[PDB]
Amino acid sequence: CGHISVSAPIVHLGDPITASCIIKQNCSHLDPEPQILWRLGAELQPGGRQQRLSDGTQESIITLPHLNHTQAFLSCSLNWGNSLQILDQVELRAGYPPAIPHNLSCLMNLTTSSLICQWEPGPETHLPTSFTLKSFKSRGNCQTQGDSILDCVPKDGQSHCSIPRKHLLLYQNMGIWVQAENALGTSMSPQLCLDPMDVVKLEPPMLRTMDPQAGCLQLSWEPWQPGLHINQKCELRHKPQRGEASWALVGPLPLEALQYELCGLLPATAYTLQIRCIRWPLPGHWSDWSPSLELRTTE
Amino acid sequence: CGHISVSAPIVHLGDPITASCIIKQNCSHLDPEPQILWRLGAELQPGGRQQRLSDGTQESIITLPHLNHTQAFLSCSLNWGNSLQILDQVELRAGYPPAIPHNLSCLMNLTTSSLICQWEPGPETHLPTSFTLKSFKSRGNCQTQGDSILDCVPKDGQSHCSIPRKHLLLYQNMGIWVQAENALGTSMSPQLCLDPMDVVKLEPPMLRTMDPQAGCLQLSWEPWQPGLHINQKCELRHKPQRGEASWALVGPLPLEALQYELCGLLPATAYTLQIRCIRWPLPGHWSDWSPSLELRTTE
Amino acid sequence: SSLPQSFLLKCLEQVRKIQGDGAALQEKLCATYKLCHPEELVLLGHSLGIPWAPLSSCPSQALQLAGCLSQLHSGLFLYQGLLQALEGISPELGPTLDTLQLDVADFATTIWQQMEELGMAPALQPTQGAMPAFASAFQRRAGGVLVASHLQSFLEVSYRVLRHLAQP
Amino acid sequence: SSLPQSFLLKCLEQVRKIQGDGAALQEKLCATYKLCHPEELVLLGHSLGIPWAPLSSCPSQALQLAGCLSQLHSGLFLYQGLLQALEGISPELGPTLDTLQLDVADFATTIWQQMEELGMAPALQPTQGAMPAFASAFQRRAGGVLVASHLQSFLEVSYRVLRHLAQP
Ligand SMILES: *[C@@H]1O[C@H](CO)[C@@H](O[C@@H]2O[C@H](CO)[C@@H](O)[C@H](O)[C@H]2NC(C)=O)[C@H](O)[C@H]1NC(C)=O
Ligand SMILES: *[C@@H]1O[C@H](CO)[C@@H](O[C@@H]2O[C@H](CO)[C@@H](O)[C@H](O)[C@H]2NC(C)=O)[C@H](O)[C@H]1NC(C)=O
Repeated sequence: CGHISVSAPIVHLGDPITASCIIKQNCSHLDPEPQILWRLGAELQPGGRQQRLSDGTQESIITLPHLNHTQAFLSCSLNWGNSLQILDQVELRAGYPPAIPHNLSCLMNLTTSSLICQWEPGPETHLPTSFTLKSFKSRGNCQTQGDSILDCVPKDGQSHCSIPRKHLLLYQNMGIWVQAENALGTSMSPQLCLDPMDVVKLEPPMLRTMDPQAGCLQLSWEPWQPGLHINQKCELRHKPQRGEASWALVGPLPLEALQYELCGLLPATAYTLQIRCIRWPLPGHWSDWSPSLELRTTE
Repeated sequence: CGHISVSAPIVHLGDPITASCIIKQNCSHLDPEPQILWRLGAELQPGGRQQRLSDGTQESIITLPHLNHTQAFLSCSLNWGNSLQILDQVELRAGYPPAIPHNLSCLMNLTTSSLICQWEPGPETHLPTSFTLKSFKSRGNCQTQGDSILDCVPKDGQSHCSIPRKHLLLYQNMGIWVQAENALGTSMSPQLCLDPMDVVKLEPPMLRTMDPQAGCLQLSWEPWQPGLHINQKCELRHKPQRGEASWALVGPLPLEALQYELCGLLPATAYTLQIRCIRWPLPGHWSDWSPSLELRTTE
Repeated sequence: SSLPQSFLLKCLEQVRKIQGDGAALQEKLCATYKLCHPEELVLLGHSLGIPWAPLSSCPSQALQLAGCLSQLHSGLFLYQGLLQALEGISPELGPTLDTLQLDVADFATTIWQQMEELGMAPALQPTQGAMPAFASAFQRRAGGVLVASHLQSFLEVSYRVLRHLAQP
Repeated sequence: SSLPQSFLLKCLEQVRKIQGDGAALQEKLCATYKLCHPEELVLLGHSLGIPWAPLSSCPSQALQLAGCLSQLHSGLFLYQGLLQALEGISPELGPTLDTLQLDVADFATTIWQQMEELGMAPALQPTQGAMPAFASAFQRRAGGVLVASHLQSFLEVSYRVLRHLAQP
């Protein structure tokens, strides 16, 4: 019947809050006189201090010392009988403002044809907090402010965002950071500056056996179409299948080969081989190793 | 350079079509004079018959006898060199008008809380053909036209549609049929008339064993919450596990039982039991049988 | 009786159903606002003036019906207008509240038609109501536990009146 | 050379990429309209007046650049405006066409900037073009196979001009 009002409904960590109950005498059997009692849900709260208008409404104000509870309900209830009557209720939260998002990173996925950034948001704030991936076309060190900033918004919950091709400017540099805001504050990750093209994630060619001397092998590997268009460098590694032997890396390869022969092995008749790639004179990062291929040697 | 135009771009089964090529002399080395040749894509078509304005454009019209091809391309090409020059092209389809959709039916799903109708569209028309589930609140035999008709549209490809609760009027009757149209015609299923509530699909309780004489059993089964609210009748059936024995049905049961005892069996020590349900004095359909429960007898 | 077996059983279903409905809402108010006891809200109740429905033309006033279904029905209709005026309460509830709103609606017309199929239905279908406020969040938060809790009994009585009306 | 190794290799990538792009479109026109041979369309070509790009300020006219990148670049820019004026052709193509449009765009500015990073870029960035019609379905269906097919060679030449420009 009366009406609660506060300073701040949401607040820091463990701070105080201060509220008013303006209990109107217009509806009340025993007129507001029965002291109005403050609760934090089923908990009487000390401090209550009952003011007046005199011949008006009979208000009270109170001060919560340190709200030490992420959520909590503030019950302004009076007394009609041997029964407390809630007359207004209000919700109070408290938590933290957000921290700087650690470990932002991006890929370009040649299949979705888009740029996938992601981060870690670390410590939970206890508050409804939205993240956002801002980005902008620049040139250079990105310092020289590019102007149009592009918000890309993640799907509730998820901690990565994704920018489709139509909004990228391949072979040029953009700025990207994550913004994090809840109602206690906003924070920003450090800004990234990159060319989507130097973060392209490749996928390795798949090694396979042949068809047509001794201590030797023949295999072959077919491309990864999506990457064909990107001069990349590969390496093969091999070690005999059983034994705890150490992997042997082999020189620089091409992305595809119709016939390769590997000699100098033991007619040990059993090796494991995997190859992987990476965009070459241009910048790029390695690729997972291909699944393994097993085959025996000549003898 | 010239411009094709037809009677009908889409047409029945195997009928004729008739087109014009208005080849303009405004662009043409050897002026339209080199006869314009009709093709069905890389196929010269007989019939061509070359008209004129005289001192204008040098048009031709032609008549495709029976278009016996679901899709086909109509190439109006002239002659410049020893090379045919396409000057306009046009696409022609032909197929069937749709058939009456056979076997429309509905369920009410107590979980999605909605009504799921589905049908079979039989013979392929060879043409872009949309289906649609029309429905309307009525009363009675649905004859007495209810007025507001509600289109519920299926997802491309799929042959069932689904009406959510907010648009149903439980415990009352509605009309429902499927409409099917492509550009040769429209057809309709026979109209259904029902109370979503008498097509509710139930789910059986799950039988289980007990805790606390001979040739006997004790089991128990817990409800299916979603259905608790619907007086339903169940039956149990049982037969000994090995042997090719015939299922024995047991009297009328309730939807839930904290303790049931089944006597008169062989201390055969191995029976299979399943139960199922159906809404009872009110209309409804049976439910799949519960998964089986196996347990031995007393002795 | 002049009341078709089927119609009655259809009425009872709907009751059990709406009861559930209420109960879900009640239990989802209790967890989302810690408002579990509609005692505490009594005052708030009057503070707004929530016209509650009566239902004493049936309990056993004789053995003449219509004018009774009538009352029943009107109640249903009233609550239906309170729940409406509850305005979905809050987003996290809204759906829970909305199923009840709908179901109650349907019990409401399941009666009204039976009443036309026996002539006792006015030709003219009411649209009245002087609906209370529920401006604030709390009013509706509570409003809800209140109405729920009244409805909830209005039903236990209609139950009686029907389980017993199904043996004339 | 005065052209950074990296810049050149970045240019070649883009070529191989756009080549693919073209080829996808070409092969997806060929299946969706049976238009596989851009001979047949020659006439149609002139019938519309498709300004094709030239590219003979580089092939080996000396060993002075800029004014050459210039031409290159302008071509790119031209095609980019033809593909635009192709209007996505038809829904089933539109995406295929749209990746090429985009990629070509980017090769187009990959040059232009290198040209500013050497001063030879006009300060003033063109927006010109007298773009042909392509009103009809067929015009664009064909328009496409035509432009594709020209672009496709404009590239094989730029390739040469670069694989060879990458040994001064
Ligand atoms: C790039 O995104 C593409 C599209 O998701 C990924 O390809 C999929 O990989 C996932 C999970 O490993 C599979 O579930 C899918 O079947 C793939 N294809 C499709 C059509 O969805 C890819 O793994 C992402 N990253 C890389 C390494 O390319
Ligand atoms: C009613 O629709 C509900 C929702 O689909 C169905 O319940 C699902 O059943 C499917 C397939 O058998 C499962 O893949 C899902 O895990 C179920 N639940 C959910 C939350 O999606 C149900 O089978 C449909 N019909 C019936 C018999 O109730």
